[PDB]
Amino acid sequence: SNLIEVFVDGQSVMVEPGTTVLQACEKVGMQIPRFCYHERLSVAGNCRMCLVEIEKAPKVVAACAMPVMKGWNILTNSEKTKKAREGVMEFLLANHPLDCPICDQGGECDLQDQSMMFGSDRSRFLEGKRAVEDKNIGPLVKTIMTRCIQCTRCIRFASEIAGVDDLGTTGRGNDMQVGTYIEKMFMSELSGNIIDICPVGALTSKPYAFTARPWETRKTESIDVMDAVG
Amino acid sequence: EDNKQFFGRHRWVIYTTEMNGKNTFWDVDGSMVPPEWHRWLHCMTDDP
Amino acid sequence: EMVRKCDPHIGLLHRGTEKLIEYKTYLQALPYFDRLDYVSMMCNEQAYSLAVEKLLNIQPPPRAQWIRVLFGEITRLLNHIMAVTTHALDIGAMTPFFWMFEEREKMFEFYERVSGARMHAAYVRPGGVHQDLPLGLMDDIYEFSKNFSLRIDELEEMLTNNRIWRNRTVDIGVVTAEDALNYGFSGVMLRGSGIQWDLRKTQPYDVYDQVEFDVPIGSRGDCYDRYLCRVEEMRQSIRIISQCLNKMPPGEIKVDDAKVSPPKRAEMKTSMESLIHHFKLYTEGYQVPPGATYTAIEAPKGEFGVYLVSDGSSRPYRCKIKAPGFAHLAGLDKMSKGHMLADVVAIIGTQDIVFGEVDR
Amino acid sequence: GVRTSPTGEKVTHTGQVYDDEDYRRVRFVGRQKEVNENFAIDLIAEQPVSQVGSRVISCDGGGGALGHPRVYINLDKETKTGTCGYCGLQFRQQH
Amino acid sequence: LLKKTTGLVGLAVCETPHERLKILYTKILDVLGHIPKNAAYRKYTEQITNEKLSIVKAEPDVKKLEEQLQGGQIEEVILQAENELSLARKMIQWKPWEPLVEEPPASQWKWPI
Amino acid sequence: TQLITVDEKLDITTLTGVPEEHIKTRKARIFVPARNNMQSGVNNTKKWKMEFDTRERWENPLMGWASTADPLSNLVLTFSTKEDAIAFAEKNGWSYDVEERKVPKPKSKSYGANFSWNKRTRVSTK
Amino acid sequence: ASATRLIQGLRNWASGRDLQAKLQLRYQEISKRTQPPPKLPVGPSHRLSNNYYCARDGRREAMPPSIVMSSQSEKKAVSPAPPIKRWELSQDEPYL
Amino acid sequence: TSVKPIFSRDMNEAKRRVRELYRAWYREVPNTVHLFQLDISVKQGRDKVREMFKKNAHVTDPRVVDLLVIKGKMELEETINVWKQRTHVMRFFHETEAPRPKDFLSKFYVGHDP
Amino acid sequence: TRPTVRPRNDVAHKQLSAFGEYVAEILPKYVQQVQVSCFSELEICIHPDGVIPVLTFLRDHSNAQFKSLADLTAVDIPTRQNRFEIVYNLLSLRFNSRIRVKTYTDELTPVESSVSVYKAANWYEREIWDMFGVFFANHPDLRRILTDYGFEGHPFRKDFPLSGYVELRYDDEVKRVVAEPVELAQEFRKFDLNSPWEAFPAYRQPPE
Amino acid sequence: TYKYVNLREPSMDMKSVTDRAAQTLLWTELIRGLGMTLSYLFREPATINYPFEKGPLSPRFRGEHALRRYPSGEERCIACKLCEAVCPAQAITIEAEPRADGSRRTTRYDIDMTKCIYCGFCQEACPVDAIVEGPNFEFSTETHEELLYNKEKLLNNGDKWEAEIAANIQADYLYR
Ligand code: SF4
Ligand code: SF4
Ligand code: SF4
Ligand code: SF4
Ligand code: FES
Ligand SMILES: [K+]
Ligand SMILES: [Zn+2]
Repeated sequence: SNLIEVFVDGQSVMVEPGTTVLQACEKVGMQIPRFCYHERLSVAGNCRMCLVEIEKAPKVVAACAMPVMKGWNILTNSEKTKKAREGVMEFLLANHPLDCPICDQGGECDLQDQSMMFGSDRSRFLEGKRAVEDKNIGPLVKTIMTRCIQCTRCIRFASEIAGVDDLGTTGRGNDMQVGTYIEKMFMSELSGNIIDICPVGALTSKPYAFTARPWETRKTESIDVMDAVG
Repeated sequence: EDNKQFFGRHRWVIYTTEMNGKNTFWDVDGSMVPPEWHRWLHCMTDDP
Repeated sequence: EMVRKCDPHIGLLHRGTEKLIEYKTYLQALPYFDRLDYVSMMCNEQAYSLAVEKLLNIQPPPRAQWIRVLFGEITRLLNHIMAVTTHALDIGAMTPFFWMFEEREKMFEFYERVSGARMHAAYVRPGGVHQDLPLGLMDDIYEFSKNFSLRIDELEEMLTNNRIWRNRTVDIGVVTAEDALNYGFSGVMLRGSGIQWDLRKTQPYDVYDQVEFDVPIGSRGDCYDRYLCRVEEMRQSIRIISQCLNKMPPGEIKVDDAKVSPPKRAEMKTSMESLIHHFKLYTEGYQVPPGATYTAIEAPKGEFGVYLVSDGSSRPYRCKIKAPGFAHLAGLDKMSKGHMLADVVAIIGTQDIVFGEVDR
Repeated sequence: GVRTSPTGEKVTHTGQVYDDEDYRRVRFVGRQKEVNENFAIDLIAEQPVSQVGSRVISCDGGGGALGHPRVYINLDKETKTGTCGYCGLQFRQQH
Repeated sequence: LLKKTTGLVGLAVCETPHERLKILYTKILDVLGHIPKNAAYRKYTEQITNEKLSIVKAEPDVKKLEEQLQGGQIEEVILQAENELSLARKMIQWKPWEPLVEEPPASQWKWPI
Repeated sequence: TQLITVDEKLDITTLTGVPEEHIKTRKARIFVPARNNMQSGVNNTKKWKMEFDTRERWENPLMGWASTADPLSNLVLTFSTKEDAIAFAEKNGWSYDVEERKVPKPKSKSYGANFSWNKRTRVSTK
Repeated sequence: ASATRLIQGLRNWASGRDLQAKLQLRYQEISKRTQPPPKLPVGPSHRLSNNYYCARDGRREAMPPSIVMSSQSEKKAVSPAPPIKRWELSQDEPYL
Repeated sequence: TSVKPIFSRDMNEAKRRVRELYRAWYREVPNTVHLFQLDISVKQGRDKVREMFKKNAHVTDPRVVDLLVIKGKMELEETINVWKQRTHVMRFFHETEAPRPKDFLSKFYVGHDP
Repeated sequence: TRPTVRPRNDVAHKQLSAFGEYVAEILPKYVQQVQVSCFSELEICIHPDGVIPVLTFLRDHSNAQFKSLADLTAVDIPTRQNRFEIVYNLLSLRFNSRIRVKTYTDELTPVESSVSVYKAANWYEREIWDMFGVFFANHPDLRRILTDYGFEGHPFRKDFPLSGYVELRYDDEVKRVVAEPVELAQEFRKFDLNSPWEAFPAYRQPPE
Repeated sequence: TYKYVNLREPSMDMKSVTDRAAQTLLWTELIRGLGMTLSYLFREPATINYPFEKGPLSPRFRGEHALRRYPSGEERCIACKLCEAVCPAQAITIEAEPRADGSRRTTRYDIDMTKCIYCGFCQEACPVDAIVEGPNFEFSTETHEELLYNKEKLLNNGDKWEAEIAANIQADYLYR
């Protein structure tokens, strides 16, 4: 076998060559916080929440894109890893609008859950927040671009899985916006899946709008019959 | 009002005899007080 | 005319409280403890709050610690007035019941001016207290407690030296020191039998080690010594109240960990991190680390303990409530042996029994 | 802005009314159906749109801590006004 | 000094505590002579009983004997000596120095599940 | 020895006090709960959940509330492994079905594949 | 406080105390029902610098219970704690 | 598969205890009918006792039948002393509730319950 | 970690660990686990067959003197074969300490009653029966203490629903309070509040 | 740190024993109790004249529930369902849908006033101060179904009691 030995918090584990740090931590049973990573999408590595500390290495590395080396000791609960997570949460929540009661992602928001778990508990942002103009992409997806965190799962899904290539990032710096840049609707046969992959309440389901809340719903596992895929 | 009395008896109300077409000469009710006087009567504030 | 066997049948107030706690979060389970002992409302909140704070590995701020002890001693005055005047009401001395209930009404104003409800405050919460004292509240507490030593003396004049009251209580329900420990007795039942034990002196909590008070110790274990111990505890509760008013420190009222205690409404509507925490704490609640603990405080009835089990989620796995009145009622058959039918109603009176906590 | 059903019943602001064949109307016989005559949508329709001279605007509903959480509204679209998500107030850029 | 009362209801005051405590401690040692030596219970309670017997033997007084035995009054010390004697007899009856009778299941004491 | 041998299967249905209608006509589903697709967390898929089928919920004539006549509607039981849930279902006499746990297959991730020289896995934008 | 001096003297004689000094009925000595607005203080974690949450998180410092013995010489006998101290009689009012 | 017994080492002692419990209930039933002023006859009460005994007659584990005999003894002592009211005695006779459908067609007509 | 974090008690931790080793060394026939929590609470998990000697030792040894029985509890964990965990809380006034003793039983195995050690348990464990069905052998008077007289089933078991299977109402035809199957006007709304993200890394269990 | 209640040895001299004999032959303490009651007769009773006089209350008082509005006519509630998630008695039922102008508003807001324990968690979990517990407490009904408030009843209560609820919130909100 060609497996290499790495260490997560001092515990040894064999991994295939080319395995990332995040995949090794998932193998040992630890879920590194992530925003832009998705196991069915290409690696972007821009949200910088998966930053973890390798022992005897004076720089945190993005675990979603860093391949493991032989003898690496990954410290997922170290002090500077938590410091990096808190700083990235502060930067992510600096410009987010106070929209949680009027947002459909409330109660199942990834940003809320990781802010509660790995983030801090108060804000130092004394300035004014930005505001982004809303877009229209059809009567299926309700769009509130002010809540977007520029994770670029939109473009990766529309370019690699849907095969549409109609979404993109226009602008530069803090004015970078995700959209189609023109009055165009994103109508594919797999469009609504973007509502599943948005970690924030930027893209929500328009028929489901303002109807229920995730904590009060009962889940029944069933099989679709709209086609023969099952 | 009568500030010489002790706390509880220092403010009181004499109800009207007719309120909303109902003869309340004997049938006085505790809910006949409007809210703006309900705040003063229940000692939630000093200012009438 | 004698009594040879006593069989108290309970379950007439079994609401099944501790099963309903398992289906609710830690904040939602707080008002359940108000309705267990409905004359010691803020004392049962403190026992539950100290158990959750022990599992959360957090501590309340120093100002909130002094408010809990100050309102704990006001609660002790509430229970002892009820436990003595209604004990005389069942015996037949109905007149001091009405005198002391006017003072009981004035302390109900202190509860409602600080929490909003007269009886079930839901004020003491895990992490501190919900709201700060309003301005001018401690001036009224000083005015009330200044004249309260006269009110105990009027009740003491009617009962302590009265020969009819002594004849109903001199040699009724005598329990030994060795049998009081084995029967699970606590509080005045141990204290009236000459056993030197008090949870506020031996296993102290928040600021009870910084105040000075005395522990009345009985000598014969009868109904009269337990009556005198309960009256003396009202005098000592005034002594702690005067110390709490003069030693109240400035500061905050909740633990500054915003992931446990909710933030202020001013910063909830301004900063994003506070709105997320306000959203999650009032819907899911704070997650308590796994473990089990048994935290007991000196309730006015006796030792009120809560055995709390957490499984790492936001809801308790098991919340056992130990009440002082449950073990005291078990010894009713032993204490009433060889006594008359009318002597039994004094024994159920000399044990301050509230059936909300006996049946839970 | 209430309306009256042909059966003689008042329609609420949620649009609820009982049908003519519905038996549940027997719960209103001898008593009255309680409706609110102040419609929130009608009352917020009369509020004038405020003109401001900035790209973004901040709304908290007035009163500071007595209002809603503070939100920021973008006013780049000249076709339509920028409505607050909480209070329903709308703003317009004057340029 | 002829103490008037012990302050505990139902616990009478003993006229002579020294001879009573010596008799109880000697009876405890005689009972513990039957337990096998390798049992840790015999060693531990023999050590503490020998210590208490030495204190009660090298002390003529009563009040400072109580204050240095650290057991409250001398009457509850006598009561605890009798309780230890009864416990030693029951310990002889039970024989708990033997190895463990049964292993628990694999996840019997695992929390959380 | 004070020990007796009982080789019959465990059957405590006569002691639980549940009526037979909710014993023989219920189907107990034993499963690992699926991950919510709106979140990437996997902490809710660590334990086995056992639940029952859903019976009728109707409308209250007064307020339109959800009224039910099924007592076991809110019963959800947590088990560490599948065999504990199976043993608990067989002990209580509930007819049950069990579905196997679905784990994600290990993927192969490479950041350099976004910048390939001749493969179709080039990204049109970053 | 509206009683005559004769009735006050009769009450003081029959009660045994001076009841006019300690009246249970409240009067103008109590606080006003309306109060000036307060300014509440902030806690110790209301800071802009050196206020990282990882250095003050109480919940994350809770460890699992340490196992002392598990089934997978001449040491002194011990006690759960040193024996309790004898309570001292009160110097204020020992009732003796 | 070696377990600690409750009272009976095998099925014979358990059946003996069942016999004693049935004897005691059969002796008790007329006193229950007369004392509580029930509207049922002695035959109805004894048939009810036999109905419960035959309903709970498919077990084969000595501990289970031991616990069942224990619970039946507790109910017997609750009936011997006047602790149950008329309502608690008449709980066994379900008179107020409508008789549930048994065949397929009536259950199909009334609702979705299998 | 000064203002908002609960301070540790290391001397109490050391003393409780030493006493736990002492107890586990004196009685190796019955004890199975000895643990001390992070907030200095001593738990001694023992075999059920030693529920009578061990408690008696803690009631009578001169170095323990746990004369007070504070509480008696049963905990239902359905994932174990021995689903009932029985907990004794003991208080020692002489040394000012508290201890916890835990045993395990299933539905059918009886328990030796601790009435002969502590009299208060004569009610306490009886309540356990009325809530759990755990039979206590050699009890003086074992019966129900909290539920109704005609109540079938044990409510505090985790397979017992919140609302029961019957409910009471007055019927004018039979002039009596009668029991009927439960039909709630509002269903109890079950809330799934558990977040899918791990909160405490220190309590993380190893995978399979 | 402890005192000995009822551990007094009475004097055995002739004066004290004659005082005790005179006490049990002439009923001194019974006369003391009579004098206490007679002195308590001539005090002014603390009885207020209800309903013409009311007991004192604080602006934190939790009474009847009400739904507030903005000072423009728009209702404050935006259907966030925090109050029904925090309600310990599950007295609150909320159903919501977007209305004609696209705002997030409720279509059903029921509070079961026979389930509610009047704990004030809903008014402290509301991010917009929509639901409040007003100062009204004299609202006892004659029928059970009258205590089942819907959205219209709560809106009417808010419009009825706004002039007092706003003043109470203004006087209290600095402590929150
Ligand atoms: S996306 Fe998440 S953080 Fe943003 S408003 Fe919605 S719930 Fe709040
Ligand atoms: S809208 Fe959502 S999925 Fe799309 S880039 Fe923004 S955060 Fe990512
Ligand atoms: S006061 Fe409490 S119980 Fe009543 S509706 Fe509000 S949250 Fe529910
Ligand atoms: S908490 Fe307030 S805004 Fe949210 S649903 Fe309830 S009343 Fe409406
Ligand atoms: S998950 Fe790795 S940088 Fe976003
Ligand atoms: K989404
Ligand atoms: Zn606004």
